[PDB]
Amino acid sequence: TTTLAFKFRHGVIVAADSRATAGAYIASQTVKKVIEINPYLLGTMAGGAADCSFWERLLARQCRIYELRNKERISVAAASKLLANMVYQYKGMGLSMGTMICGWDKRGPGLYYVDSEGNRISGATFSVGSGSVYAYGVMDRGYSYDLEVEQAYDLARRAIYQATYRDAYSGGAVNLYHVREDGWIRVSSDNVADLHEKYSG
Amino acid sequence: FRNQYDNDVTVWSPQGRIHQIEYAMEAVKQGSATVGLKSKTHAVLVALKRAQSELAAHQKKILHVDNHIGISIAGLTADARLLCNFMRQECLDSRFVFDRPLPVSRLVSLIGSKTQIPTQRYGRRPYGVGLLIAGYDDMGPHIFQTCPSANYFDCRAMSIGARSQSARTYLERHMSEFMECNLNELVKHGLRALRETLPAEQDLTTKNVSIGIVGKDLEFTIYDDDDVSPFLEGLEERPQ
Amino acid sequence: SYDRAITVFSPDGHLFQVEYAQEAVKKGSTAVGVRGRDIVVLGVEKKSVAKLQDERTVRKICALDDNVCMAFAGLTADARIVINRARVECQSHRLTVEDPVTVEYITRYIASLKQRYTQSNGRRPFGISALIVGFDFDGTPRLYQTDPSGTYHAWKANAIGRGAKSVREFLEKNYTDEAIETDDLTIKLVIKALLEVVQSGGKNIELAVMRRDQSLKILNPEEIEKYVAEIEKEKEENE
Amino acid sequence: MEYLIGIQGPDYVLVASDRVAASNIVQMKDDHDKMFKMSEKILLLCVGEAGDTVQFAEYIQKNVQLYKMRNGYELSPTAAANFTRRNLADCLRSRTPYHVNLLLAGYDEHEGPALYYMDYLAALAKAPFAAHGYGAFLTLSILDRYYTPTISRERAVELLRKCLEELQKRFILNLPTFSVRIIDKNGIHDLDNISFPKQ
Amino acid sequence: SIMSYNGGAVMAMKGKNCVAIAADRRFGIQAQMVTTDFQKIFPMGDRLYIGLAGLATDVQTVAQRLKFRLNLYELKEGRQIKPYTLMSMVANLLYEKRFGPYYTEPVIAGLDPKTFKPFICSLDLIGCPMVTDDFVVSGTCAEQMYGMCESLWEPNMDPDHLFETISQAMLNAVDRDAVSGMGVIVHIIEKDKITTRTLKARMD
Amino acid sequence: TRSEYDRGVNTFSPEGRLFQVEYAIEAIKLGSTAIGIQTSEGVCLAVEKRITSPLMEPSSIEKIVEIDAHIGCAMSGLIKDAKTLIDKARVETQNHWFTYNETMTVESVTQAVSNLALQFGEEDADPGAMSRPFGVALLFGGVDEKGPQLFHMDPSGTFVQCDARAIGSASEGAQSSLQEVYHKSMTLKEAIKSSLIILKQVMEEKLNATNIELATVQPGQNFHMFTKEELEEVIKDI
Amino acid sequence: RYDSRTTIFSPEGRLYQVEYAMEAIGHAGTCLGILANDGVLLAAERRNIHKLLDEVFFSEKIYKLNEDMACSVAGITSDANVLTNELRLIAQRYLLQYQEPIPCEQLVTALCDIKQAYTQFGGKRPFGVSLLYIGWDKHYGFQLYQSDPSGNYGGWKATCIGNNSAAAVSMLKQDYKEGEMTLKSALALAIKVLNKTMDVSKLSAEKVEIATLTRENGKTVIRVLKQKEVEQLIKKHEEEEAKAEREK
Amino acid sequence: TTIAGVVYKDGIVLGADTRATEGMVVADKNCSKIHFISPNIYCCGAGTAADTDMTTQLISSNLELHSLSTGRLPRVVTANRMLKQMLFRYQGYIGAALVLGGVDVTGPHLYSIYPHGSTDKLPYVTMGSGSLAAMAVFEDKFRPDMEEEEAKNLVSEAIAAGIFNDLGSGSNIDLCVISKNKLDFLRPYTVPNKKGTRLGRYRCEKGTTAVLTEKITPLE
Amino acid sequence: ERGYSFSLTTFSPSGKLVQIEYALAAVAGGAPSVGIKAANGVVLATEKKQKSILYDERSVHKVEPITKHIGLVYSGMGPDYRVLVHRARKLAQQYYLVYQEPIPTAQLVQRVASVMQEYTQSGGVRPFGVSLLICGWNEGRPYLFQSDPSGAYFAWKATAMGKNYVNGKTFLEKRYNEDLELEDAIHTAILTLKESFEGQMTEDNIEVGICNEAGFRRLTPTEVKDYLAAIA
Repeated sequence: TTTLAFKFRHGVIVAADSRATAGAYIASQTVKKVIEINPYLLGTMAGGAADCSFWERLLARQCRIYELRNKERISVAAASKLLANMVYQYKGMGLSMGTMICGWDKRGPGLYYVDSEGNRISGATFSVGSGSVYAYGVMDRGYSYDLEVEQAYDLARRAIYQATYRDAYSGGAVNLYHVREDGWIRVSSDNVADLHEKYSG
Repeated sequence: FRNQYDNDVTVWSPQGRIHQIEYAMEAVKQGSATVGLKSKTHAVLVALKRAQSELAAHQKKILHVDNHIGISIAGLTADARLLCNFMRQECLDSRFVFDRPLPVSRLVSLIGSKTQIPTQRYGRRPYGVGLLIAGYDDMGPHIFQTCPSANYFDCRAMSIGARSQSARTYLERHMSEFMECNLNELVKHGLRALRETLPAEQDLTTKNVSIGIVGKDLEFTIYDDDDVSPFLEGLEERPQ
Repeated sequence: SYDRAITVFSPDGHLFQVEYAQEAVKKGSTAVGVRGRDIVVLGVEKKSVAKLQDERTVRKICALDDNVCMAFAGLTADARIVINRARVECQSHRLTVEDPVTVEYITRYIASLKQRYTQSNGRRPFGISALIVGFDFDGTPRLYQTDPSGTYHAWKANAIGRGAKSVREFLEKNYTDEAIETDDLTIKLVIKALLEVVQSGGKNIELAVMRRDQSLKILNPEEIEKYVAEIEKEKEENE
Repeated sequence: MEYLIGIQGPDYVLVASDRVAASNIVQMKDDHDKMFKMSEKILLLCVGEAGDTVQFAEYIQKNVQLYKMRNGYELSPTAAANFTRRNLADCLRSRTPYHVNLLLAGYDEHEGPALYYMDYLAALAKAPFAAHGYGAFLTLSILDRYYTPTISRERAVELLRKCLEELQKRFILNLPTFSVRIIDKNGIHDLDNISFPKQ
Repeated sequence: SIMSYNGGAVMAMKGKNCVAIAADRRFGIQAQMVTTDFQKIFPMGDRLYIGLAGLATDVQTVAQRLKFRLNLYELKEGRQIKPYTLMSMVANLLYEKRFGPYYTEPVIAGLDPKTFKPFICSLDLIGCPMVTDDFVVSGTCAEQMYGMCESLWEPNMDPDHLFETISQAMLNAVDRDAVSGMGVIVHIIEKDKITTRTLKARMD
Repeated sequence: TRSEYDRGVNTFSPEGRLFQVEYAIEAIKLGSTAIGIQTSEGVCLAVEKRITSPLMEPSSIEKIVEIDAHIGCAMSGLIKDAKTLIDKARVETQNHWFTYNETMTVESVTQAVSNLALQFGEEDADPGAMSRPFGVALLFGGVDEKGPQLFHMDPSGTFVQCDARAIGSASEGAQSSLQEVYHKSMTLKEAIKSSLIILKQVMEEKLNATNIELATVQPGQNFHMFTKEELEEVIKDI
Repeated sequence: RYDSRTTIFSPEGRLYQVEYAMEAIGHAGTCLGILANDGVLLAAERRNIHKLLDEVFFSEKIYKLNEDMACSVAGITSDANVLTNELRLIAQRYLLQYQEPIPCEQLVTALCDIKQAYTQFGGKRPFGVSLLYIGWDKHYGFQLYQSDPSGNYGGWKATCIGNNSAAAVSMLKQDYKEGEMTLKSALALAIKVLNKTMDVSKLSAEKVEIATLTRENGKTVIRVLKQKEVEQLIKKHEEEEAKAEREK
Repeated sequence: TTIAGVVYKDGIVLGADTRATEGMVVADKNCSKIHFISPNIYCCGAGTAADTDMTTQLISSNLELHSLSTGRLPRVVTANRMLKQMLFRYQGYIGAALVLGGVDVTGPHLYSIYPHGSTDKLPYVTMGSGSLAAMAVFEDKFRPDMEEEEAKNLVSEAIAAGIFNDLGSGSNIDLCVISKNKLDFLRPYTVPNKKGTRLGRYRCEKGTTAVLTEKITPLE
Repeated sequence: ERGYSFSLTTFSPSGKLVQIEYALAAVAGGAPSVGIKAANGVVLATEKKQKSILYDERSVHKVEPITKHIGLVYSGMGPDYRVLVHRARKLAQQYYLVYQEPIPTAQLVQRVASVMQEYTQSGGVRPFGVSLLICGWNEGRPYLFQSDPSGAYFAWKATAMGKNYVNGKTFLEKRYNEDLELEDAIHTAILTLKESFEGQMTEDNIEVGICNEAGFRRLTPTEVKDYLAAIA
């Protein structure tokens, strides 16, 4: 897998490939990595695919309960901490997880990275998966906090294609989302080959 | 008060009765009537649906537990519902472990065992629901009536509930055809039974009746106002 | 009859033990809390210590978290127990979600605790009513009353304990939008409501003010004489 | 690994830490905070196995604030140190041990400043100095040969600067920036970091 | 090698109507050196002191639960704990976790509260009680101190002679090992005074 | 001598009645009037506030709540009893959206809530549960695969599909009026107008914005509670 | 009526069983303590010494809990012993967990929580024992707290509990000069209070049980007045009364 | 470690060593291995010393309770039955090799429980690491139905062969004699090897050790 | 007052638990027993008189030892006394196992008091209808204690409970002196048994146990007969 999500003045994007493999043979190339758990909060994908789907669906249930009980939308920090604790008691007997908690709430657009190992870390630039380093290189070469929406989109597509191109365990389709005060939006989904044609020249 | 012997199920009367059990028995006499008939290869459960107000739906009295076995309740909603979930769980457990349908006699035996514990032990109130059990197994149709005294009977027919003695005496008049009747004949006999239960001013309308039929090849299927329509089209007129 | 059983409905549909526990609050002491634009205030009648009681340990007003406070009316042991449980739950909530506990959450927890203590025999209901105050993350002033019946409600300015009806009517007649324009106006309202029932003034009153995350300091007994000088001054000013 | 330099002055403790968060290949966050505010007069530094570090630190943090709020006064730093030591020791032999090293440093009005050390087994230790991580072996020699029992604040920042630049020269990976704090009669305060040009 | 994970060195001694207990001051992990203020000797009374050897944190835990249970006993009885009860008590505290053993080998020393007869005792990791009329050591330096206290001790040894003998024994024994060393604390306790000292040995 | 059977729920009257359950039923009449009506275009829920003091925060008093965006609720009885009931209902709806990842039908919602109900006399209360019958009557309305659906729940655990049901202090009179004021082809707007008419005829005080909470659920939109301006709009016509 | 199990509420709101547990302390022996400038003491009455009690004890009404904690008991003997043992357990659990002697307020609140839990729920009779804890802590120096079978508590500088407690405390507050008594004047005041509250023309030192808590040389020492010491104190107060009456 | 047991014409004689070793270094030279259980029964332990100690006190307390409840002197079958039941309860996790011998109303008895938890009644039996030499003597010089003093020197030379054929046993000998009218707890029975005389004083006089700091705390 | 003399968890409005007082009244109706603490030891005795000499007097013993130096006698119910003996033995032996030292009698009395007051904690279990007399010697001091059904425990130079306990107590306080010797203590105890024995004590009609520096031992019938003859 390969997921990139970097924060800027305008918001946060997220990156996702679609290649699912069981060792060598590619199990599927139509995998939706980032999960649409909540209309204003986004969850990512890494590690065990079913582990991620189950844990994110549990978190979705939990935030729906929270927004229906407290009658207020759950903080992104609260959701990330809830994920961290609910997977922590499972630490040590076979869990495989890495995930970014991304969304915009009253304390500005938030982003935290949770994992089976135990880090629940915030920060601007988040890249996990097989091609995490490849995405990190291009993003840190191109990260500026002042990326305007159209140029942020362009550099987002550039970095995400660089990531899905430089890796060998990645491929299929691309998933891209953007977060704003009214929630998240599905921006685009450009395949490896069409985007290869676009970025070859 | 000489009736200090009816405050819990675990005390006997001086004359050797458990008055709490008798009150539970009389409790199902409050619910609406329900009569069942069984043919050579088909068993019918027909009940009189009741509604809290005419602006709301009628209370369901025929419950489906498994494709081959069906139940009809008359009494407390809570106890009957709990018995229904217990029935469904046991029927599924039988299908899972033995891959064969739960026998009607065996199902009713486990029902008696389950409902005897409240009668014997302090704690849970006695299950005050009159259950009419109609299913199909190797020797054909069965009609089992589980009285809230934790007792059950193999009956050709039974009407349990309010003014059920009228249907009882109707069936007492009309044994001689039950065994050899087909679907329509037994259905009309049951409908005449309920009509005997029902007073003059009321009649068996579409919303008023609920019919459940099981058989050798036909699963326990419950009919409603539109579904009971073909069966009541063959119904005659009330001999008034 | 139907009164000596916590979980037995009366023929007229009342859980009389619950209402008796509720009435037990009316034998406590007056505690009135008002929420302002940027402040929330807690006015409680203080029992005049005869000659030897240490006022440091007679705490009527206690803060559950750095963002919530509460005053109680009822039996002090029950109040202490609920205070310990509710602050433990605030800390555990911060363990689970890492953010400061909102007033709604802690009030809901207190109500649920009291309720689970009043739904079974062998468990006497918590015969205390507590006024929950505090600011949320976005600093919205919220005040909640919890009832020994296990319910909660949002009150802009409520009073509990003995004479709570008189203070309630006083607040009804005097609570205005401009009465909470400044911190001093809210203070004037709360001391006025207090002296409605505790007319002696001076001592026998304790005050606490929470501004926008100041980690409230209870008003110390130097400016209660100053604030009551201000109150008496305004009082001879309009009359 | 991540660094924790705490040095005890005559009436203060200067505690230092890095700000780097990495997951086994690269630094995800460049402004990590591995130091937790126990109370107004005590702070905790816990390192070692990640993930365990953060939840254990907040659990202890909320325990100590529960104490200071249920009693109206905060623990003495020695009492807090013994509390954390007891907690981690009790969870040690359990089926879910906490293999996290730790540091603890604070002040008390009654006696004075204090600083405490915890391994991933958590044995206590009070010293005018403390260090954690793989760089501790590197700068322990500086910690000894460059220390007097009368460290002054400006010389304290100079000495932590010396240790910091020896880490920058010697330690394998990169430590860009560092959090250092003063604890004294007035409580906790945050100081600045260091950077080094390479052009 | 669990003993080598932190190490240590303790020794107990008695003389004529007085007792002397000595312990190492080093604290350090199995390879690296950290501090020198570790407390292996603990006061179980005005004239009762217990020396502990084992894992550092295991040592501290057993010391603290011992102090808790000992204050419980002292409050229950109101009397000073007579050291044989202390030795049986520590043996039980170690043994009650036989299937979860604390890899800690402690030691105690003291005097009889009534006749002022000194008494020392030795305990094993899983809690085998043992008492000697001469001496007892525990830690990583067991062989050397054992041998040279066999070659050095004499019975009926005077208090000043007792202090000199314990000092020389502990210093020349700790000169023969590395993981335990760099400062040793010596506690001599007599029925009249309690002189708490720390002999000047090598800092190496 | 009834007195020997009202004490406790596990007693049977000589007439076979559950006197504790009947007392719980009558305890519904202590609550405020709630009226729900079912129309082809949806369901609307109207309730009385019964505000004790003008200083009250009207948001606190909850007569209608949301179990899920597709379903609505109405309450009459104890506040805490209904609070536990509604929390369990929301937990159950998320349980279904977890297990089957679908929106669970209102009849099954009342099924599960009634499963939590009628459990007072059940031995599974050993961990801790109701030793006494739940004391709130529930009004469930919403839209599912069978279109708009409204169900009324009885503290005994019984549920019935009702086109128009009224619970609370004036359940008898409001039901009697709804009996003749209801038609099957009633539009949502005229249904809500009729509902406020019944409330006006029934409620103890005048109808103002702070006397009524209003709710609507339609197949098009999600659960919408009428705001102050929407309440004013719907009440100015009447 | 509403005199059944403690988990009941009178229609007026009163907890009658707790009320009876309150008034039951009036049947217990009289014990008091007062707070001096640089000392604190506990004075208690030995109500039952008939002729043949071995007095194989360190103190009967006064029970020590910790190197810093001591209390006096007033209630049923069984509940007294249970409360003392739980006090020891809680104090030493706090010491083991925190490596510091437990603050007096914290231990008092722990006991009060246990006592409340014994009347809050469970259908168990509340501990009919009222305690007078005496102790020192670095947070507030010398402190004295008066427990309560109801589960409440209070910080007091003068408090008597037992039989004839109302008159004793009334005269005690009548004759208390806060902030200006040493140990000697506090002892004299306690002896006078005992004189006025006991049913004896001349109280014997045997009937009197005094323990004093004082912090000195960095350590807090709890000592019960020895028979020689208590007899000297009572004889001094006796000749002082003689001086007062001859001057009168 | 050596434990031995014989039955003589009238009662039981027990022989135990005194050397306790941890690892390959001896811990103590005069440990007591003859364990008090009853004023009419006695046991000898081997293996894990702490386990032997704790199991012996546990069985002795339980058997004392049994005897006090009965009022009669406890019997050997009772003691060994509880001992073997509790030993088998742990299923060899305790390394405790114990030999049990005593006198009851039925006569002298002597049982031997291996650490795993099996027992057998034997007129003569030994266990331990030095069990080889002791049992070799047991077949070489032992005679049944054999008098008290000749029982004494028989057991003494058996344990002497044990100590002089094994490293893990010696420096003292202690014997326990059981009879219907006699209990002789010989401890030590006879020391086999006293430590050699020291030829050179190492001259540990005053002033030989320097100190850092002084601190004086008076008491009493 | 009657509505409160039915449970052990309800306080009477004026006083305290009435079931405890009724258990005490059951105690006062039991077999008389007298314990006396001498300077060098302690002695406790009781009357074993029962009709139908068919009864085997040796079959049961009212005086039993708890350990090598602790003995006890009771007054009241028999089976409750046996149960108390069992619990006391278990507790004392637990203390021995934990501490490997003979249990001090003060701690034994405290623990047995706790265990009997445990039966008084909640309803559904009646308090023991038995009061205990504990004799013990330790630290060069003979200890004599009384344990109550209420769980109260106190010391006694010399006391007597059971039937006609007031007269026995008056006799003891008119006889006992602090410098009493062991043999004279036994003489006083047998005389106290006598003054209300009602029927000419025999060697087996009474049962007396003695404790001293040499532990506790129940006196054999021969020594009892010798002492009875000496007193005559």
